[PDB]
Amino acid sequence: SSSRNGRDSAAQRLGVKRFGGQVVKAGEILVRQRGTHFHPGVNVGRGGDDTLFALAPGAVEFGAKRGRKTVNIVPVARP
Amino acid sequence: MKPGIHPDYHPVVFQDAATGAQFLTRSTATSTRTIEWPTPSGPKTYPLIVVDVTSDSHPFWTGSGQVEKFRRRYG
Amino acid sequence: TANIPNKLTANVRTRTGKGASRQARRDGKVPAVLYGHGTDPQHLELNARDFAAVLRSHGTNAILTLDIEGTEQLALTKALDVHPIRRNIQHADLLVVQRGEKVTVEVTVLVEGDATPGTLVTQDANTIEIEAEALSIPEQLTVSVEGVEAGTQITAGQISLPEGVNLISDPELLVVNVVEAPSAEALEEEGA
Amino acid sequence: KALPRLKQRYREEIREALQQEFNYANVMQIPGVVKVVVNMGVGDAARDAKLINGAINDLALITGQKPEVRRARKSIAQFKLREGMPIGARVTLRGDRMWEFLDRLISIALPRIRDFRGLSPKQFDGTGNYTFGLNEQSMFHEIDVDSIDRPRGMDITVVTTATNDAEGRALLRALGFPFKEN
Amino acid sequence: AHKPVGQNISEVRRNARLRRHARLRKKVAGTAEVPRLVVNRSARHIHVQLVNDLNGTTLAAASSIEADVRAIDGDKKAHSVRVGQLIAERAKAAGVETVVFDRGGYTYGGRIAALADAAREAGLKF
Amino acid sequence: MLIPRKVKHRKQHHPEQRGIASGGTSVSFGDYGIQALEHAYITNRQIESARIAINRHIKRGGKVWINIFPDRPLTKKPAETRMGSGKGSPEWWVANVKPGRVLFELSYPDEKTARDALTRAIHKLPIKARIVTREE
RNA sequence: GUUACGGCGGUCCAUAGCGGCAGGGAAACGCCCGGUCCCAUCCCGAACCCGGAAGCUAAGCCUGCCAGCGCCGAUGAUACUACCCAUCCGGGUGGAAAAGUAGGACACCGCCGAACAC
Repeated sequence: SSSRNGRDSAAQRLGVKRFGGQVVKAGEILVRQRGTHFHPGVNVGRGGDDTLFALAPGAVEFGAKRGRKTVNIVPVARP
Repeated sequence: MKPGIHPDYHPVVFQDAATGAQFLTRSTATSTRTIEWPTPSGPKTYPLIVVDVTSDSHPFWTGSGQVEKFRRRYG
Repeated sequence: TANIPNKLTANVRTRTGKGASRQARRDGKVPAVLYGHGTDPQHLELNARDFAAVLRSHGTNAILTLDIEGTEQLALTKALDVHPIRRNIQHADLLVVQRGEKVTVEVTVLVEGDATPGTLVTQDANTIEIEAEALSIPEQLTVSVEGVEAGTQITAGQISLPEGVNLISDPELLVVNVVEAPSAEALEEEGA
Repeated sequence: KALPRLKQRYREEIREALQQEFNYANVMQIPGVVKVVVNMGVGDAARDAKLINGAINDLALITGQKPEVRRARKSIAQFKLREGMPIGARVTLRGDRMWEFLDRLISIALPRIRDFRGLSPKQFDGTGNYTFGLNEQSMFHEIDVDSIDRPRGMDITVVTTATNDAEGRALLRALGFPFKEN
Repeated sequence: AHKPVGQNISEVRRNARLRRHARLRKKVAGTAEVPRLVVNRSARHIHVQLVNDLNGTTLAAASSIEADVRAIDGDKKAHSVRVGQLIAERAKAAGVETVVFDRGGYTYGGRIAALADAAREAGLKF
Repeated sequence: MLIPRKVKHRKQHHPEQRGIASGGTSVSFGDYGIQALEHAYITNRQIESARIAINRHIKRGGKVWINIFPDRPLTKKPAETRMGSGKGSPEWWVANVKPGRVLFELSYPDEKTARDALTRAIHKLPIKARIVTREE
C-alpha cells in the first residue's frame, strides 16, 4: 500500500548567465552546462564540468561554427 | 617483416619425383622446412626437396546400372 | 473539351490580416491569393456564393477568367483551405495561367460500378496526379467495373485518358481493389 | 634481382591474354591480385586455450610469418564467448611471399587433396574474390605432419582488383587454379 | 561498359590526410606575429606557407619547384633543407621570427623533419 | 476488444479536450463516415458496441473501418479509499476525440441501410455526431 | 591580367550533398617501380617511411551537363497566443508558426603559388 516513488534531486542552476551583448570581465562564467551544448570559440575556455568562461574581456557573440552554437568574446573599444 | 622474428627464409628446389618436371624458387621455407641436396638449378646453389607428388603427376582438371552389360555378363 | 472558364469579379484588398479576413468572410466574401510566374502576388476578395457555384459546377480544379481592377486575368485553382466542421471555404490559392502550358494537376476518379454478386469494391485512392493543358483539365476520371470478377487489381496505368494528357503518379497504384466479398462471420473478426 | 614463377608468368602471358579477351582502354584496368588471406577459427577457445598456440605454430611453419590473434569484440554467452577470448588466428600475405605461397599451394598441397574433383567457380562474391576452405592441415609438407594432435582446419580467401566474376574466374584460370571447368 | 566497384587508395590517403590535418588544426592557431607554418607534401616536390588564420591570409611561401631550388643536386632531403633556408630568409625579411609548425597531416620525420630542423638551425624559433 | 500489447508508460495524465482536429477530418477508406462535433474520451467497449451495431445491421457483406485506437489509459483506484497514497492502476483505455475527427467509415452499397447503420452506431456513443459522404 | 591548374582557409555550413552522362592531363595533383639508408606493422614496405620517374589519366581530382534521389523556401490564410471587450458562447488591436504551394539551387568568396604576357 506504498508509493515507492517520491524522491528527487535538488537543482544545479544550469543555463546561460551572460547573454548577448553584455560586458564580462575575465574568468567570468557565461554558461554552466553538462555537455557541450555550447562550445567555445575565441577568447573562451572550457572547464571541468563543461562550464564555459572568459579568457579575455569583451562582449558576447553566440554564433555557430559548422553547425554548432559557439560562444565568443570580442574586443571592447578602449575609451 | 620485423624483429619478434618470424620463421627463417631461404630458397628451395622442389625436385619433381613424379616425371622430372622440377621447380625451384625463393621461399620462406628453409632451416625451418628444407631437404638436403643443394643442387644448383641456376647460377647459384640452394637446398632441395623431394616432391612425392605434384600437378603433372596428379590426375585432375590440369592432369588426366549398365543393362547392356548385365545380359552380356548373364549371356 | 469545350470548357467555359467561369467569370468572376475580384477586387484587390486594402487590409491584409486576420481581423480584415474574418470581417470579409462575415460580410460574405472569401479572401484569395493569386500568383505563379506572374511574380506579383495579388490579394483578392471573391464572393463565396459565386465561387461555390463555380466549384459545384466544374469540379474543384477549374480554370477561371477573372476580372481584376477592370482588367481581366486567367487563373487556375491550385489549392483550397476548408474548415472541418462548418465546411466553408476559408481561403483559395490561384495559379496564373497562360494558354498552352503544362501544369501538374490532381483530379478525382469515378467508380461507375455494377459487379457480380460475389463481389465488393474498395477505393484505395481518390486523387491521381496528372499533367495536361490549361483549358483541358478533366473533372472525372471515369473508371468502369462491370463483368469483372474477384480479385482484379485495377492498376493506375489502366485508365483511359484524353489525347495529350499524361499520368505522373506511379503506375504501381491500386486505385481499386476488388475484394472477395466478406462473410457475416468475417465481420466479427475485423478490429476486435 | 629475382623473380617468382607465378609473377614472371603474370607479367608475361596473363595480362596479354586478358587484354586480348576484354579489350580494356587503359591497362590500369587490368585485373591484379593484391593480397592473400588466411584464417583459422579455433572455436574451442573456452575449452582449449592451447590449440590457439598450436594453430599459431602451424601457420608459422606454413606461411613464414607470425600470425595475428583476433580477439572477440562482442560477448555472446551461448558459446561461452567473452570480450577478448582469442577465437582465431589470421595472416595477410602480399608480394613475392604471396606468389610463392600460391605456387606452393597449387603445386604441392592442392595436388595432395583426397579425390580433388575441383574447386567450384562459385566461391566468388560481387566481383571475383575466391573464398574457399580446408578441413585439415594434413597436406602441407611444410608442416611436420607427425606431431599434429588434432585437425585444425582453415579458411582461405583470395582478393583481386577484378570487377566481376567473369574476369575473376578468367584470371584465376590463367594463373592455374583448378576450377571445375564447366 | 566496364565499371569499378569502390574506393581507391588515392582517395583513402587523401581524405585521411585531410581528416588528420583538420584534427591537428584544433590546437594550432594563426596570427601575423605568430603565424602557422603549413607544409604540403608530394612524392616529387614540396610546398610551404606562412599563414594567418585570423584572416586566412598568407605572408610567405616556398616550394621545391622553383628552378633556383632545383639547382640543388642532392637528395629530396637536401631540396627540403634549402627550402627551409629560403623560407627562413623570407620570413625574417617580411618580419616574422617566431612561428609554430604544422605538419599538415603528415608524420614528422624524413623530409618534413629535416626541413624543420634546418629552419631551427638557421634561426626560426620552434 | 481493443487494447495495445504494451505501453512504455502505463500511467499517463488525462488527455486534453482543447482544440479542433488536425487529421482525420476527411473520409479516407470508405464512402459513408462518422464525424464528431464535441470533445470526449471514447473507450474500448463503446467502439466494440458500435461495430457490432453496424455488423448486425448490414449482416452480410460491407466493410467497416475504425480510424481510432484506445492508446491512452486512465486510472481508477480501488474503492472507499481516502484520497492520497498514490495513483491508481489502469483499468480502461481511451482515445481522445477532437471535433472534426472521423471515427468510422463504412462501405456498403445502399445509402438507406448505410445511413441507418451509422445512426445506430451513433446512439451507442457519448458524443453528438453526424454522418459524412466522401464528397465535398 | 588569364585558362578545364594546384594549396591554404571562410560561410551564422547541403542554395555547397549523392547518383548518372560526356570530357582533361604542358608545368603541377596524382596513381605506379623497388625496399639499399632513417623509419613501421598488435603478422604483412598494405598503411606510415625511404629512394626514382618505365608506364596511364583507368581511378582520385578539376570542367560542363541532368532538378532525379536530398536540401532551401517565401507572400497570403489557418492553428496557437499577449492585452481588452463579453452573463456561459464567442469576439476586437497587435504578434505569428508547422505543413503545403510558387519556386530556387549541380554553390559563393578570399590569399599565396604556378603556367601564361603585354
